[PDB]
Amino acid sequence: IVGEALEYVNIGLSHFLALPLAQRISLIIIIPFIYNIVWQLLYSLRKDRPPLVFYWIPWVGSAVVYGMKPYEFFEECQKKYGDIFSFVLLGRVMTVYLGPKGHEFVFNAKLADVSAEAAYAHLTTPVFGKGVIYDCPNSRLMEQKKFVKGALTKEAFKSYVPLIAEEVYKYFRDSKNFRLNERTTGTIDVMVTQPEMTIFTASRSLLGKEMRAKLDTDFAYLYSDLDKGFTPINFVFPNLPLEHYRKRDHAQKAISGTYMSLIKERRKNNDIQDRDLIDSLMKNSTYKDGVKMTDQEIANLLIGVLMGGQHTSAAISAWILLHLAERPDVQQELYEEQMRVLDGGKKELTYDLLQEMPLLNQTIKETLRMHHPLHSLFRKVMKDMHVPNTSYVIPAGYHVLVSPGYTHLRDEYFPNAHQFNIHRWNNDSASSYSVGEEVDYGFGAISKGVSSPYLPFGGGRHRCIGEHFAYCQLGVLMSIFIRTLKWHYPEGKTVPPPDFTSMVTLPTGPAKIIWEKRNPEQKIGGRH
Ligand code: HEM
Repeated sequence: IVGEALEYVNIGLSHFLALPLAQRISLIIIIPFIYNIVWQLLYSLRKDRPPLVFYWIPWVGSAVVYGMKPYEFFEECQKKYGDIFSFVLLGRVMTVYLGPKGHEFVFNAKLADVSAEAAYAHLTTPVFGKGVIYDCPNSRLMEQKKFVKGALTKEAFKSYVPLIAEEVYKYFRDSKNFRLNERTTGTIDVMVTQPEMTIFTASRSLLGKEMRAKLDTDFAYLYSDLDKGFTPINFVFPNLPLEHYRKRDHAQKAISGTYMSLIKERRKNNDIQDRDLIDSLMKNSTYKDGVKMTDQEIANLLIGVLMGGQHTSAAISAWILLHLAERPDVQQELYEEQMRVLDGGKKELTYDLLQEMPLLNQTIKETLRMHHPLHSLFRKVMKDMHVPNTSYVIPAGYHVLVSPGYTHLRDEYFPNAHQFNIHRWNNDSASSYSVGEEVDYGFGAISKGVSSPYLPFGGGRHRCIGEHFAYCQLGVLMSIFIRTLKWHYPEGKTVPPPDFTSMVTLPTGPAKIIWEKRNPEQKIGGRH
């Protein structure tokens, strides 16, 4: 008789359902908890899986320690498990592959194996709009990047430089944070000034004068509203009926409506030049199967592009100011380079002269090493992946995480990695360089290997295309800061630690510096 056991199964299930409610809820908690611990122990027996970081709370996983201190998390995990390990994160299993072989595994993964859009779309599509970036197939994305790269040529940068410079000078002249014609010293929060300087400079050069003019009005607040939908909370809860979710949606419609108004206006008057990225996309937005981008998709793409440059660049110029505030030796060395390359300030800044300022560009390069703004990049695994030279298979449904910014801070590859030293890039001041062979995924030839330990712009098919614009924007900005101001910390303040909980690895605020005019009597012209 084992039927008698089957009877007591049914009886036991019957008594379960009749349990007092305090015992039921108590069982609703402890049973997943116990089963979770039981499941991790069994999982650790598989030799075709990377080790899984142990965790107590089901579903939540290591979310708290990963979210607050991801590089300390990766360091402890690397010590216990080596370079490949998994961890549970708010319902998803993330497989991390640290170091240059990790860069190869994730950035050069076959298009069939992994998907960036399946990882990112739920966050970006409500902010940018439909049909662009991650709300479309990869081949569309490749061509959208090709279209945008067409306003990111050397000739475009040659004309952007005086525009960016003018925006910087107007901001020194007009912003409450400076007012250089009335004040010779002052205190600023770089997390206030740098997001504003970034949007002004990128709008004026990428979007044009009209969109720049609209930033002088209350329209400028729509970018802040749009910004607030770009939070890690939208990573797990992409649609909650709360108020900031609808200010995001409203801002996306109002901003893209403004871009579309300008677009349809320029087509109506045949006023399509080579001024800005709007002109460029109006003349160059037809895919290779004949389909043209709609005016809505062009506007959504312009949002994406500005947004992709907004927080990365603002973060980096904040960190450059913060590192230089305790390094008056570096400020003095950069000042001397400015005086030699620009003939005591007599020469006007041009894109070509920016290329003759190695120490300035090394400063950007070194800030991008220490403060990579995206600590983790993600893909969702679409087919089972064997990791080379191991027995591991990463099953479809997992995510892979790569973190070049973690490698940037490893002493093995950058001696004394937590020291800020622009001279470690002596003789190698280029934003990056294909160290050999190349490959074209649709938006131009880029490095084929991605094993460099230094990868601030990623690699492979999802590689950044804003790198030269970022260097051009940061280079003009810092050139002018250095020629105009010295700055330092208030007594007892130093370089703040990064805040890893936001989209980018921002300084913990308020990160304040004190500035003073190098030439207290110098006046910025124009009208205000
Ligand atoms: C300091 C400045 C910047 C840094 C450090 C940076 C970093 C990155 C990284 C690491 C990626 C790859 C993401 C991944 O592989 O998952 C990326 C992609 C991208 N970024 Fe940048 N970026 C910067 C500035 C910009 C600017 C100024 C723009 C636009 C003008 C831009 C637009 C893009 C675009 C279009 C992509 C392609 C995304 C894809 O193909 O999936 N970025 N960026």
